[PDB]
Amino acid sequence: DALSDGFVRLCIDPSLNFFGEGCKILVEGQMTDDGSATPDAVTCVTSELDIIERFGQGSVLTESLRKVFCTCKSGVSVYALPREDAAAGVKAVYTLTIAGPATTDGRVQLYMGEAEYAVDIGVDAGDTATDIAAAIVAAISPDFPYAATAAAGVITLTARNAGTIGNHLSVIYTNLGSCTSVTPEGVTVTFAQTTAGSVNPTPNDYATVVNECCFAVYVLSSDDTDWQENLRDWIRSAWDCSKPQCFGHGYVFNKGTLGQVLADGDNSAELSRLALPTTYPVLPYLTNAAYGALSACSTCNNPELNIQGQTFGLLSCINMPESCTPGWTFGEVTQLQANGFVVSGPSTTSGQGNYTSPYIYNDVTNYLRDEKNRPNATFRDASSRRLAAATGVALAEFLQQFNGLAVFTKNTNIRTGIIGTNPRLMLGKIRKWAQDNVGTLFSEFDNINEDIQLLTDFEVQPKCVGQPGIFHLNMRYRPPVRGARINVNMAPALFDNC
Amino acid sequence: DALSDGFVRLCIDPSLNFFGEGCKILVEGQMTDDGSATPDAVTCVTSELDIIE
Amino acid sequence: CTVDVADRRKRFWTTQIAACGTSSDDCGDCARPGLQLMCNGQGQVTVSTDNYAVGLALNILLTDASKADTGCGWTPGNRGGFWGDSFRSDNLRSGSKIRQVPTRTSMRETVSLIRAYALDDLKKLVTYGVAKSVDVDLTYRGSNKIDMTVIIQGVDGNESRVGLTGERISNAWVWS
Amino acid sequence: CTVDVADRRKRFWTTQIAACGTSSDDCGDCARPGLQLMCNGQGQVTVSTDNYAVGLALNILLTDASKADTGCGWTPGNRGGFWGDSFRSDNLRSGSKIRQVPTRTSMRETVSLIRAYALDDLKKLVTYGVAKSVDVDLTYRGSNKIDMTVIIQGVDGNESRVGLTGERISNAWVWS
Amino acid sequence: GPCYNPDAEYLPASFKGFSFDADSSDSDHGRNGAEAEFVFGERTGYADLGIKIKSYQLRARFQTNDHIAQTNAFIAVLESPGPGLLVHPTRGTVFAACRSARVTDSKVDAAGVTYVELDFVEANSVLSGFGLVGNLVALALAPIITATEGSFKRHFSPDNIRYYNTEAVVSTMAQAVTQVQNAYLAISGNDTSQDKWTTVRDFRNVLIDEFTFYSPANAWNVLRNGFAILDAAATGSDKFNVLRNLINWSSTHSDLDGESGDAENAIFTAVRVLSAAYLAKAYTETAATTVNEGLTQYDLIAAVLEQEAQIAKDDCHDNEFFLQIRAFAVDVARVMVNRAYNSPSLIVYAFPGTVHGLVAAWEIFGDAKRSRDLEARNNGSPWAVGPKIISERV
Repeated sequence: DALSDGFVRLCIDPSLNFFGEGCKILVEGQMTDDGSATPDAVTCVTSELDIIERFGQGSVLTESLRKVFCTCKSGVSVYALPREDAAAGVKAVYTLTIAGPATTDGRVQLYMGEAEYAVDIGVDAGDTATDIAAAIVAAISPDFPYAATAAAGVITLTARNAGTIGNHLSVIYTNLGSCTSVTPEGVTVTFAQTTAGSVNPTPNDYATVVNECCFAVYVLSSDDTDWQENLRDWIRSAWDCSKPQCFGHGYVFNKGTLGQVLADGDNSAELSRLALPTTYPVLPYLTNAAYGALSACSTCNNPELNIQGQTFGLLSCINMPESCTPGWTFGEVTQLQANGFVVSGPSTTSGQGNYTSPYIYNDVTNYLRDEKNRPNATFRDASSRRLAAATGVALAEFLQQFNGLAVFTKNTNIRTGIIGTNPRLMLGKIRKWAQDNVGTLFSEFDNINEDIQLLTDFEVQPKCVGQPGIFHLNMRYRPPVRGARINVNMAPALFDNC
Repeated sequence: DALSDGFVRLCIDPSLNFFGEGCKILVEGQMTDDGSATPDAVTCVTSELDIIE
Repeated sequence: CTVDVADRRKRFWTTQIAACGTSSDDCGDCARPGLQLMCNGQGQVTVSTDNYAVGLALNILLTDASKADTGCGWTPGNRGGFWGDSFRSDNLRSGSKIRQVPTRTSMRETVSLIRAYALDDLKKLVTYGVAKSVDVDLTYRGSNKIDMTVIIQGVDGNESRVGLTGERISNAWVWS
Repeated sequence: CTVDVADRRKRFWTTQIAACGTSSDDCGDCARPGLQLMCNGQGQVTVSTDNYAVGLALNILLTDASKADTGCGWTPGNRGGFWGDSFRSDNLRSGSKIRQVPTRTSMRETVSLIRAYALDDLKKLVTYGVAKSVDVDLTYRGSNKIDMTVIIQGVDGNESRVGLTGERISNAWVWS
Repeated sequence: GPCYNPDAEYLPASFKGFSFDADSSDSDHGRNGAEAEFVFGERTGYADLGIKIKSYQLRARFQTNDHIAQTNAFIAVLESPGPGLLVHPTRGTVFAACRSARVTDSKVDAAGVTYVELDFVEANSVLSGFGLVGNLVALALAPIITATEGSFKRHFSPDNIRYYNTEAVVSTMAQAVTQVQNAYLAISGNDTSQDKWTTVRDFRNVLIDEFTFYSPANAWNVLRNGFAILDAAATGSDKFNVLRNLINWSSTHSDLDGESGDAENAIFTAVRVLSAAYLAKAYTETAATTVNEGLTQYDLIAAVLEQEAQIAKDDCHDNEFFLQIRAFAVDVARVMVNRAYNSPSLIVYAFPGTVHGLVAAWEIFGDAKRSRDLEARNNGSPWAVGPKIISERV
């Protein structure tokens, strides 16, 4: 501006969200045909107001996303990978029969999916079953991933996305067969599951869609174990030794009985399975997305924070009514704790009915054995994985001061004025950096004298095979330890002898 | 990921020995037919997981 | 009734970054903030009311405050500020004074001065009760160029945390 | 009359070590305390009432006290404690805070911290008037293992010693 | 630190415009209160009484070939009348007043340097007078009642209306006074003191007489005093239904024509406006249980007042009463809105899942005995309140 007065000249950046763009989270899932986004191609997603138009209405992805936006408003930038539905997929169809007629006034209340799809209608006396079904179908929220239609008192719910992802709604929470103060007397409900899920997509093309496009958290909104295996292979190949790394981590789930869930696991150290019971009220991918989003959005610059507990691991965007049986029995809870499975439970004990909110125990990965079949707990905590990535990057940025520096091996007597160095001085400097990060990246140590080794290529390769300039840095570390294992030995003493 | 240059090459791997083999021991005993090791042949053991099979 | 919870307080228009678009001048691309007009289905445009805190921060940073008394004085009409400050009851001034830095050598010192001034001004965001933990990270010396990343810590419209050292600020309904 | 020498005061149920049996988990054997049911000749079960002081010590160690106010906050339902403390008259809190140590490196400092917390919490046994010289002997550093033997010094139900420095505990009827 | 630039971190000191170089910088913050030491007691009390006045102490140096002139100029500035603006090197800009300035200046021991030890005090401005803040917690009903008196006596003269209508108009007036009487008799109830016993006799002596309401002065005095006595009989909610009935009684219009209809409408307007004002004063005397409740009460009263203003503006009846009603409406707006939003600062706490009343109270406040307070605002069984709980700020 020429019209200004002073000389200090402000130039505001074109757009905000600078804070993010370092914690990119990729949500992968299916979409309907209403959306205008190209299938099988990652696309940035700015805000929430234009996901229905882009990824189809009521789809799986336009519903996971929604939870990624609900969980944390800002801090991350989300990228969608929409996947077209399968070719020969057949949508699952449940039905819901309503039998009347009504005799007294009241309200009809239902809880399908989560609390955002709930329905609450008014019913007068003398209303017939067909009218009740009509009002219910007219009041079901259109974002519920189930196209609802009415016919002569039978409500047909057809999944919007074909595949097995439609087979995860089997705990509908009605208000019709009890004595709550508001209850149309003479009406009953019946659930069915007429048809069922079908074949699922199996993409296996991550190399092409995202190859050098390093992400932080991959959320998977499907249950096909083979798709989860392809995602795991991708993240593993991203944690490789050959090509420069783009460290990431994936969040999938596994719903079923105890044996089915223990069978769906493996030594996969790159995923964090979420074990969900057979009678879970909420659709599973919703709570999976909430967990993944909280993990991706809270541990941006704090990579040691364990996402677990009623404060740091609370999923505010999930609201369940409590249940008479507590899902996983405590025995199964411990069973899953042991076999590298995440477990979520209700936070408050509110009693039957009485909406609540789930939180996460043991924010751990699905890692329990090493490469040589040696029981380990290095990569068990999902925070240890992020710490390993952060220490890799930190050491890589620290060691840049030796790029192009003159090095003196075989004489180790840098003359007066040279700006060189030698392996012992480099080892001293590196070891000082290491024991300087004690508390932020590493534990105390065990023996720093034989933990950090700096050898030259001239003494690793066989004779007349080494090259000048190449080094070999071997470091063995331990992430910061937490907690203790106190052994109380309480014992009274009636006698006294001062 | 700011590692592109090619000056430093990470190899994050929890299974890496640094101190040579060291202190070779040999355990002699009888086994059952369920094992998959050829009898009467010295082999190397690396962990306590694969010993069962 | 039970469907009560919705603060009946509304938000007026807000100034927004890049509402009027960038202005290339071969040194870079600035923002040119103004008022964003939202269209509708059938005509009927309407001014947007999103991003309240950043709007206040813009109104603070991009408005010259009253200059300090000198020995020579100022032209009757150049002494900055806003006459409307004669009627507010909080006993404070409106605007910022980062454009009034007494420039000097050793641009590190001018950096420190701009830091002091911008932090003093943006403390008014916490003082009015719209943010809680504003802070800047002005770090460069270059030739004259400088980055001045600004963070405006916010809250939500429902107290979801118990046992705080501070207090829900005053105006957590703007969503901060 | 002369019969008098026996207090009509009784003792309610008492939590007991290993009341519900040990729980092996390949790291060791815990205790899993609870309430002990004593049977009779002809049905008629009944809760036990022995080891009152150890019962209070278990009630104190194994219950979370209120967390400290942080700027981060706590979930409304995670801030520990007991609402029943709003009605007691001795102006104290209920529970311990050994599980709220701010973990740090150099496990010697963690040991000292846990010692301070355990001793501050167990002093409530003396403050209530149930023991007189409760003390801990927390001594180890290992990898994470720690041994924390606790001594609860008690009295008898009849003052058999004359000329003491202190003053008989107020609740020496539990036998401490 | 190792690269700490001092003069790029300490502010150059200056007082009242004059700049100088400082050698030290102190402050004397604090918090003053009492200290209770009850006799024979193992207990102690403390009471916070306010803010301890801040004071700054500096040491300025002058080491220059013309330090004498600089020190003389600085002395002349420090002795200027009134407090001025100070730039403390480590506290920035404040408003202080110099309180002492010792000027050490030796010759045969150290010539060339002059030192000044300065002592300033935080001097905040005042507002001459008794610094009397406003009163924006309460309604003043005097101006609206005076304006009502004016607009009533302007349009009511049972000596200047046609003879075949005076008896009707006066009977309407007596009927209005009868309504106020019934209101008082229903609101007092179990008031046994002789003051009722007289007030009832005064109402009857006024109503039985025949020539009392033929004068605007007597009629207006009876009406205002009746409303004042009805006000002073109860407090708050008790006076709601009664007053709301009155608003409905005087929500009618007169069928007479010309001046007679104007007189009767003056009666009705006086009753309705006085009832709206006193119902506002009644609402203000009780605490809002929910923000929507306070705002709904304000909506009711503002609607009544706007209706009355439109009536008093229809064909330029009286412009003046229209303006007066408009002013009283903006006043009742400020007070009722402040009451609904700020009297108790109601917040909506978000609990994970529904919880008991005692647990919710103890976690919010740290005092479970305040559970009774969470029942008047939240609906929901005492064992399951939430999962969103309205309460007061902490």
